[PDB]
Amino acid sequence: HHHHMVMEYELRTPLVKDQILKLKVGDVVYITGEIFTARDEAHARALEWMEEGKELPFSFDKGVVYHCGPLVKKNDEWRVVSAGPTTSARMNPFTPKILEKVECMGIIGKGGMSEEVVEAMRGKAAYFAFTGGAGALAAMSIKKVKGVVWEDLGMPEAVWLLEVERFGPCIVAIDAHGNSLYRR
Repeated sequence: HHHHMVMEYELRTPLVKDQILKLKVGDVVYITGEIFTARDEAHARALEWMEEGKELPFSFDKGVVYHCGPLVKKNDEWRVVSAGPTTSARMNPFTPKILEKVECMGIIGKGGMSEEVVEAMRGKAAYFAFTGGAGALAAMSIKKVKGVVWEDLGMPEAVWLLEVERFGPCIVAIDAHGNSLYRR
């Protein structure tokens, strides 16, 4: 008699592990707090630094990474103009290693991730399928660019540190319990 309902969460960062574990595939999530962008080059450099024991200038632990190459303009401050998703599968080779040491984390992108990633997320992480449009209107939920690191990778590949309010919507598409909307 308990009907399945779609839950909506405004998840605050730094993430609370129990709130990640409560998520089910098909739930609606908005993010409020800090997120950072990273795609192919940043993940490659992160793995390189991690294996050499060099501290990263950001932290995956309790964080939300957005697979995104943003368009940013600089007036008095940096301003994000577009923040649309990139295809997450390109990050499949890097992501299990990154998940290894985190207590919990969240990942936003499009198209989903491999079964290796699904397994690596068990008990610790979720994947949020971005469903907030092309990226221009979504950028209006970004209130501040806190900073940028690894700018030498070029604007879309740099790691942008963003302060957001109700960034989304996203749909939980891989949970912390071995479920994936993308399976088969």
